[PDB]
Amino acid sequence: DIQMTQSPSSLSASVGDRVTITCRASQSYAYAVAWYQQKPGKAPKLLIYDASYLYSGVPSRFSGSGSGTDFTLTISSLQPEDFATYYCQQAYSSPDTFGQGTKVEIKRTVAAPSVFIFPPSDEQLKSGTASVVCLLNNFYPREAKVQWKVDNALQSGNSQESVTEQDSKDSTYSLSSTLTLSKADYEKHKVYACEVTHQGLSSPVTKSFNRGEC
Amino acid sequence: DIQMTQSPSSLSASVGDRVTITCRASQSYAYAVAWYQQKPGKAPKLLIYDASYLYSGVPSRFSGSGSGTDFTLTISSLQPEDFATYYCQQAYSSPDTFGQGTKVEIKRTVAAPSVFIFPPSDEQLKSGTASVVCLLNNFYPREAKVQWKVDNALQSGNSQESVTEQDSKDSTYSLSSTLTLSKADYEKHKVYACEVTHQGLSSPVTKSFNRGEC
Amino acid sequence: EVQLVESGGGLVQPGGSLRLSCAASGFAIYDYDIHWVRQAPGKGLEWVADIAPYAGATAYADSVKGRFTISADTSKNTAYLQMNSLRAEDTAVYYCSRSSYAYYAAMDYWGQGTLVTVSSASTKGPSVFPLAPSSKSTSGGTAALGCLVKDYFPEPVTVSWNSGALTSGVHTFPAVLQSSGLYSLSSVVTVPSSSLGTQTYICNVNHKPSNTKVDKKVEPKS
Amino acid sequence: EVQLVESGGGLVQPGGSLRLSCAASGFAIYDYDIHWVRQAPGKGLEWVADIAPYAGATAYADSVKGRFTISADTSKNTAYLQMNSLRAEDTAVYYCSRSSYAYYAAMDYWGQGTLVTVSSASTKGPSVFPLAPSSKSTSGGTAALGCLVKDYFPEPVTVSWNSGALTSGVHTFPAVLQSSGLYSLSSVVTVPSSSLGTQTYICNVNHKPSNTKVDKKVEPKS
Amino acid sequence: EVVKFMDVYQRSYCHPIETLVDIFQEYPDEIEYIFKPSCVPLMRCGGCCNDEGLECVPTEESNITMQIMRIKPHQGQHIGEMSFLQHNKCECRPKKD
Amino acid sequence: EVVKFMDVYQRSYCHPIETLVDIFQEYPDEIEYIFKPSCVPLMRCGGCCNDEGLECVPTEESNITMQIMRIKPHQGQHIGEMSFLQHNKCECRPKKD
Repeated sequence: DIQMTQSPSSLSASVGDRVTITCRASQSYAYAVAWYQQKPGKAPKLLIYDASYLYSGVPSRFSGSGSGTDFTLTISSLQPEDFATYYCQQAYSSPDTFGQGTKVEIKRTVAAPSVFIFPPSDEQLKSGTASVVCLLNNFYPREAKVQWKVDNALQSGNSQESVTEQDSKDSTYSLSSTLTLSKADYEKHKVYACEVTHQGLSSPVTKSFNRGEC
Repeated sequence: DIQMTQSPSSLSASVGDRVTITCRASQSYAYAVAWYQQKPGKAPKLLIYDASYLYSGVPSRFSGSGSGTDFTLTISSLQPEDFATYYCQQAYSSPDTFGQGTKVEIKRTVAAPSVFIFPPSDEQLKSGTASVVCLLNNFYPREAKVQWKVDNALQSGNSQESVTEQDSKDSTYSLSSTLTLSKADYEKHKVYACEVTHQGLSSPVTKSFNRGEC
Repeated sequence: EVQLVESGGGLVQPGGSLRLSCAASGFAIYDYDIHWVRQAPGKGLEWVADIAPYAGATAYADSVKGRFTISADTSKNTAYLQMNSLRAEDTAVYYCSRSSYAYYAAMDYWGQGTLVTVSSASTKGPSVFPLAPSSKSTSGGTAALGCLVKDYFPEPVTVSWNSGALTSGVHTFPAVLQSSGLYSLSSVVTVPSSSLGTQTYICNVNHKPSNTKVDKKVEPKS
Repeated sequence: EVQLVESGGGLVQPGGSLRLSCAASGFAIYDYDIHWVRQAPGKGLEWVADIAPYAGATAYADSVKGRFTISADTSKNTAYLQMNSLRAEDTAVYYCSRSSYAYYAAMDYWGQGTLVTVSSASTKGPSVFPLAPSSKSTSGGTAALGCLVKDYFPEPVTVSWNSGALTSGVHTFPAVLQSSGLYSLSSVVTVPSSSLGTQTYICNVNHKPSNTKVDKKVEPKS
Repeated sequence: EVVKFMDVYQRSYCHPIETLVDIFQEYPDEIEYIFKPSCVPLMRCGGCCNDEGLECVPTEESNITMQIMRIKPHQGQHIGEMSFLQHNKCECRPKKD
Repeated sequence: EVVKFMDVYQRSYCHPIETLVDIFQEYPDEIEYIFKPSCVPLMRCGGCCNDEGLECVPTEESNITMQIMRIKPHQGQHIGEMSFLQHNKCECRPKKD
């Protein structure tokens, strides 16, 4: 591999900050550095090439330095839509070259998750499993404890989280917790609760329901 | 023939004159003109090359002009030993090139021939021909009438001239007239005379002898 | 306008083969250098191969040569990545690119990408379940509802709401791998709570691998 | 010191052949361009041929090609002009030369020359006859005597006096062609007239073609 | 192993020889372009005339056409054809005036 | 008849090519001389690297000897032997500093 060393691997910065990702090339002259922006589950979009030049229609807030082997993508006024993984690429002799990457994210004013619980649908019980969904909608930052309690009895390893990728306009997250169990097992308890803890939420919040109210 | 046009074909000039032979080359640029000096019955001696340059040991009185196609060998102060045939040669592409030539000769203060006659030797008569030699020694210029008269009877076409080539120190000539006849014919006359006429000799001179005094 | 459009990704038993295709339009692939660059789940970019028709010149990343052969057909203005002898670690989103000397070797148009997934596991079709809005879905004047897409394979699955007319407030969750080796996700949407009863809400799920197209309506309860 | 020394000229029935030789010394003929340039009686110079060993490159004047072949042997440092198919108008003094780039194509060393003469006429040896000093040879205090060289062929003939010791006042006449087709000349010398009787006078004639060497003494008469 | 004189002379004398010309030369105000390759192999007049007053120059010529990549930096690129001058016969003419 | 791109590129890329060098270059203060021929055929590094930041230069070399006529105007002349530098292998290295 014609090496390229990208740093930092990931970073945060409040809106309007001077963010600067950097890269470190192999042992050749070779000014053929490009930078790409990869939004989640989506094709890389070219930004800058030969280290300084700027692909068409790319915003004025991106620039780059070609100074020995030390290259720098530089976002003057970071924006709420600039959340992505930026990859660099020294491409003069070959393409076998791609920086490790940098997940940029926005830092912002503390958001509180609103919590919602969903007892399992009637028909899912008709087939004999029972999934109970929790939903911490639109919060920040990513970190948050959801704990399941069935009749105050903590569960473990029958649940499963998934986390929305940062919102490109308002920079919040969302997370689903999903408790899953046999229909039989669902019948032998009453209280199903979901216990959300969050940094910007002083009092560990609980949303719950009795089977089957209502 | 890659032409070269030498002029004059022959010329005279008193000692110390500014003599200048000239030549006219073919249709090419080509500065490879040489000049040679040929003394009688003798190898050509190189004088000047590339038109101006001057072979080693050649006297300062020779020079040459390379001016378009018009070249000029030039003898500042002509000398009594400069009698010869000078040939030019344009030699850039090939040697098939040699000027027609120029017999230079000295012009000088009128010299008078001294006349001598030689009756035939005894032994030449012993074999039965009879040659009678006349000798106009050291004169100028070349032109001169020798007339044979045997008992005042002009002869013709049994005589024969030969002329010394100009003398390289004193610029004179010499000429032998040679009357030739049968021994029989030699006996039947008495007076054998030789009648020298010359420009610098007011009175047509006669040298003679009676056979066989003495 | 230039675009690259790839197709052919899917599910393949290990040791089998697929043929990825990169249809170009708005420029000759002949004149340019066309690449395949892949991305395994959650990891970064790995160049795989490239073709430059004008030069007749191809290349292969060490980990892939011998098995894959990149190729082009410039009458159809399409490139191709035939992969054989496929492996678990080959599993990725295959992306195709365009490199040129104009943009100083940089890769300036990429396709949307197909997903190649190399597993012995069976194609399964998901099950769609309404996540009904209750009073336990309510916070102020807003009320969250959704759709649980349960137990499927391979990826991926499309979820839209009211056939595309509802985009705002929708969060479609990144799929998760359950113990079983099967994916599952929910798409939830936050709405005004005055509209429950006046305005119907249908989630449009689509899992093309298993010919599963589902249009489930989500209403409140008794 | 450089010199060129030619040899081999002589008498040849028309349609026969000779081999002229140009021995060089004091420089390699290899490194230079060696020429043959001829001169018919009383006329000017006509280049005949040339060889440049280093280049392996020869040339021939139009009037001569096909019959003559110039050649060189650089171990013997000698050049050669083999002439065949010889003609009356070939008759001349053959001269050999040296041309170089140093002296801008100019011909800077020539040999003394041999005489080639192409005739059907017989070699004849001359007859030497004293031209005795008489009172009709006298003018003031000087007195002319000589030697008549009569009827010979081909050319040439050498005349010296007292074996070389007497050079001053000597005029050796240019030969003449008599009706017969035979040459003839006299060498005469002018001397003090006090010396007749004290100082012997011998003319040394030499006509190498006819093995004729003559040393005739010239004395006065009765 | 020694190259013999006449062989050197014959090989170095003014004649058409495969030469590698820059394309910027052969195409004058095409600076809105970069070429790949940046140069091309053309037969062209070469060697010397063994003389300071003589230059080697073309008397016969002939056009050859070539597949060249005409890059136009920051817009795009395409393979086009591009004819160049080729010397078929040479001659040692006299230096210009 | 059209030269195909890869064929042009292959033929014009930095490699050793028969070139005709002046001898005054290869032999520096020999102005007390004129040469015949005045130039000689040497293999030498040529063509381009398809780039402005790259030059074509010799990495391997090898001496060849040649029969040359060393004229010394107005004195004399002789054939002597004269070695010249010959490029056996080429490489596109980075422009000097």
